[PDB]
Amino acid sequence: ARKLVEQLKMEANIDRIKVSKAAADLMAYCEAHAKEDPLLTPVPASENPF
Amino acid sequence: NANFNKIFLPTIYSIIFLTGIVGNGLVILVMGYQKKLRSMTDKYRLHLSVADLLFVITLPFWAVDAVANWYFGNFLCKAVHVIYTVSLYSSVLILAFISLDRYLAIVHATNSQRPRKLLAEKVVYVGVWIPALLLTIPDFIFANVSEADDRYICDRFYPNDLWVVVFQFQHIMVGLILPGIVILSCYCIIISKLSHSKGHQKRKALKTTVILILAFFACWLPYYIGISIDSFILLEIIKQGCEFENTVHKWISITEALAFFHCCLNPILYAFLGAKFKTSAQHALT
Amino acid sequence: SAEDKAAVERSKMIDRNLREDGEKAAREVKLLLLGAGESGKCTIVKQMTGIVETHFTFKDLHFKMFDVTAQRSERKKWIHCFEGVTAIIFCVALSDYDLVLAEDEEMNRMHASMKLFDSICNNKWFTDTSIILFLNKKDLFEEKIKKSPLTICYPEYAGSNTYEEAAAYIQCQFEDLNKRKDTKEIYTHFTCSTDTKNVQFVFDAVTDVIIKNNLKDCGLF
Amino acid sequence: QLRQEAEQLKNQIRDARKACADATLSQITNNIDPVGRIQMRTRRTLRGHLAKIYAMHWGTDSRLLVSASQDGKLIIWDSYTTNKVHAIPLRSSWVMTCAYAPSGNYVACGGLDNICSIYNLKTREGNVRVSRELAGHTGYLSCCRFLDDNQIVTSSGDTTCALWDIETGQQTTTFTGHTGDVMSLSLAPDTRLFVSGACDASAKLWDVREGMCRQTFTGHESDINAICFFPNGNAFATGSDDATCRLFDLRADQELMTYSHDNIICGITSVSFSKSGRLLLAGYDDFNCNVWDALKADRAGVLAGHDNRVSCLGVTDDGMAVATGSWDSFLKIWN
Ligand SMILES: c1cc(CN2CCCNCCNCCCNCC2)ccc1CN1CCCNCCNCCCNCC1
Ligand SMILES: CC(C)CCC[C@@H](C)[C@H]1CC[C@H]2[C@@H]3CC=C4C[C@@H](O)CC[C@]4(C)[C@H]3CC[C@]12C
Repeated sequence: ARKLVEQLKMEANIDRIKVSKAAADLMAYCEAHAKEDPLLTPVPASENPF
Repeated sequence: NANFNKIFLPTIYSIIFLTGIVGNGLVILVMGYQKKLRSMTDKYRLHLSVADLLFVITLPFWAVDAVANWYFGNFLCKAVHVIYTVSLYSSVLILAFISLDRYLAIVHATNSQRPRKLLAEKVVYVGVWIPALLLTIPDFIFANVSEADDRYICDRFYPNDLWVVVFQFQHIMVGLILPGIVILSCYCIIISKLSHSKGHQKRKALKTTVILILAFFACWLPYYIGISIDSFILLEIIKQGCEFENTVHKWISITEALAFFHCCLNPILYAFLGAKFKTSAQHALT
Repeated sequence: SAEDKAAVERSKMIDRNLREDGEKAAREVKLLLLGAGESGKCTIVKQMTGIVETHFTFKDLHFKMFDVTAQRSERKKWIHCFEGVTAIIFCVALSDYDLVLAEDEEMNRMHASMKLFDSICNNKWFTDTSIILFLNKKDLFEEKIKKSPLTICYPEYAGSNTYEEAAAYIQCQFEDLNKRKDTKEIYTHFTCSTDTKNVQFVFDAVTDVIIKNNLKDCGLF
Repeated sequence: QLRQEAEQLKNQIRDARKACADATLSQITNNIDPVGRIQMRTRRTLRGHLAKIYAMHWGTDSRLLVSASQDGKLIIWDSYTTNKVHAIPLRSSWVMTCAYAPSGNYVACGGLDNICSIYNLKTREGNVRVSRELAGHTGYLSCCRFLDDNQIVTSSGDTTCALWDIETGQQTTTFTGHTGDVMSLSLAPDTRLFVSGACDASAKLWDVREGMCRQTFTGHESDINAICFFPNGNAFATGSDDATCRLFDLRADQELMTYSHDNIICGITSVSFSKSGRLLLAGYDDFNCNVWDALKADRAGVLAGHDNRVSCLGVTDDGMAVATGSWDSFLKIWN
C-alpha cells in the first residue's frame, strides 16, 4: 500500500483558496457572459435558425 | 301502429350514433397521436374506424326520416345511400381481411412477414374499396325520392320484381356468405391450435376469439334471415296471409335496428380489449 | 438550388436503405447465453473480444447467439442493452452439485448456479423474456450419483437414488425459482450427445415464443 | 503501519478542506436576481432510428450532429434541415458512446466490443471507410473524446483511462487509480486536463501530459453517470444514480453546491451546462429533463417530450439549441 500513501502525500501538499473567492469568481463569470446566452434570453425569430 | 316506430327507432338510432361517434373518435385520436411506427394491425384499425365513422354519420338522416319523412331533396338521398352502402360493405370486408391476417400471423408465425405486408399494402385497398365502390352503381341509378299520398319517401325503385330479387340475393351474398366463411374458417383454425395449450396467455386469446365469431353472427345472422324469408315471399313460393307479411316487416325492421350496433361494438372489441392499445392510449393521454 | 435537391434525394435514398435494413433485421432471432462458473459455453458453441457473436441458420431461420462470459465488469451497467432479446439460454452442470468453488470452498457450486439463475430470472429488464434451460453433463451425473448420495446439496431431499427421480427433483427446484408465472415461461431440456435435438428444441421454443408474441401484437389478448 | 499513515493523511486533507470553507455559495449568492421560468419548445424531431439511442455529439459548427443507436447505426444528421447527411453501419450493434472530431473529418464509436473505431468522413471517393481500430482495453468503453485529429482519450469499464495515438494505433498513456467502473469523461476547454467519474462514487482530475492524478473529489453515495466542465474550466458538475447533482471546484478542492428535490428518486443519465454557465441541464430516468440554476440551486424548467428514459444530452458551442436523445428512438432539439 506504498503507492496509495505516495499518492496521498502528493495530492495533500497543495495550496487551496477560500470558498468565497471561488464562488465570487464563478458568479462574476456568469454575470459577465450573461449577455451572450441564447438560452437565458430568448432570441427573436429573425435570428433563430430553428 | 306508428307509435311503436316513432318512439322506438329514433331513440335507438340516436344512442347508436352517440356511442359510435365517441368510440371511433377516440380510436382515430389514439391512432393518429402515435409517435412510433405503425404495425400491421393498426392500419386495419384505421380502416375499420373510418368505415364505422361513415356508417355512424349516415345515421341522423335515417333517424330524422323515422321522426319526420324525407324532405331533404333528391341528391342528398343518393349521397346518403352511397355512403351507407360503402361503409356497410367495407366494414365486413375489413373484418374478413383482419381475420385472414391474424390466421397468417398465428399459424405461420416465422415464415409469414412479407405476405402479410404485401396483403395489407395492396390487397386491402384493392379488394376492400374497389368492390365496395363498384356496388354503389345501383344507388346512383335507382335511389330516387318519390311522393306517395301526402308523404315523400326515397329508396331504390326497381323496374320490376326480378331486379329486386337479384339485388337482394347479391346483398346477401356479398354481406354474409363471403366474409362469414372467411372469418369462420380462419378463427376456427386458430381456435383448434390454442385449445390444448396450457399457458395463461393462450387461454385469454381463446376467450377473446370465440367471442368475436359470435359478435359477428349474433349481429348479422338474424337480419339477413329476415331478408332471406322476405325474398322467398317475393318469389311466390311462400303462401300465407297479410299477417305473415306484416310480422316479417316488423322482424326485419327490429333486427336491422339491432344489427346497426356493429359500428359501436367494433371499437370495443377490435381496439379496446387489447392491452397494447390500452397502453398506447395511456401514453397518448399524457 | 440543385444542391438542396441533391441533399434531399440522398437523404431519401439513405432513409429507404435504413428502412430496408430494419425490415431485414426484424426477421432474425437473437438469443443471449448465460452460464455459471463453467461459463456454460461448451456444448452450444460447438454444436452451432468482449462479446462473441455466433450466427447460424436452421429451417430457413437466422439465429444469432451472444456470449458475454468475457465481460467481467459490473453486470448492472450493461444488462439493459440486451432488453428485447428473443430468449436467454441458461446452462446448468448437473454433475456439479458435490463440488465447491476454488475461490471460496464454503459456497456450493450448484447453490451459486441457483442464485445466479434467480437473479437473472427476476430482473426488472427480463420480465417478458423467456428462458431455455439446458442441463448439461447427464451421463457423468448418472454415473456419479450412485456412489455419492444427493444430500450434500439438498438436505431436504427424500427419495430413491435414481437418476430419473433426482433429475426431476433438480428440474423442479430450478423451475420453482420463477416468480412471474403469468408473463414468462421456462423450457427445460436434458442435452443429448446427438446434435439433432438441441437445435430442434431451441427452434421449437423460439417458435412458441414468437407465437405468444404475435398473440399480443395482433391484439388478441 | 501504512494504514495509520493513510488515515493521518486523509484526516489532514479533511482538516485542510474544512479550514478553507469560509462561507457557502448560497450564503453569498442570495442577492442576485433569480432567473425567470424557462419555457423551451421543441423545434425539430429527428427520426430514423429503430432502437434505443445511447449517445450523441454536436459538431463544432453547431449544425451537424452524430447519434449512435443499438440497431448498429451511427447517423450524422443536419439539424437545420432535418436531412440525414450520413448513415454508417457499425460492425457491432452494442455501442455505448460516440464522438465527433473538432475538425469534422472523423467520427468515433465504441461499446461492448472493447474496440474504439475511428471512421473517416471527408474521403475523396465520397464513401465512409473505417480509418482505424483501437484495441487494448479489457473493459467496455463508456466514453471517448477527441483532443485533435491524431489524439483520442477513452475511458473503459476496467477502471482505467487511456490516451491513444491514431496514426500508430498504440496506447500512449494509461491513467489508473479508480476502483469502480469509469462511466464518464469530460475534457477541459484548453485540452490540458480532464476529469473522470467512476462507480466508486468519486471523481478524479487527470493531467494529459503528466499522466498522473492531481485531485480527488468525493461526496456521492452511488455510481456517477455523467460529468461536465464549467465553461471557464475552473469547476465541474457531476450526476449520480442517487438522484442528485453536485458542483465541485478545482481551486477550492471541495463541494460547492448540491441540486436535489424530494419528488425525484431516479438517477441522472447525463448533465450539461450552458454557454454562460448559468443553467445546468440534466437528464433523468423519469422520461424528463430538468433545467437547474447553477448559482441558486432552484429548478427553472422541465423539458418533457420523451416517452422513455433520456440517455444523452448536448448543447451547441454557441448555445443556440439543446439536443436530447432518449430510448424512444427520437432526438429532439429545443430552443
Ligand atoms: C328491407 C326489406 C323489407 C321487406 N319488404 C320490402 C322489400 C320489397 N319487396 C317486397 C316483398 N315483400 C313485401 C311485403 C313483406 N315484406 C315487407 C317489406 C323491409 C325493410 C327493409 C329495409 N330497408 C333498406 C333500405 C336502405 N336503407 C337502410 C336504412 N333504412 C332504415 C329505415 C328502416 N328500414 C327500411 C329500409
Ligand atoms: C370516401 C371513401 C372512398 C374514403 C376512403 C378513404 C380510405 C381509402 C383512406 C382514408 C384514410 C386512409 C389511411 C390514412 C393513413 C394511413 C397510414 C399509412 O401508413 C397506411 C395507409 C393508411 C392506413 C391509409 C389507408 C387509406 C385510408 C383508410
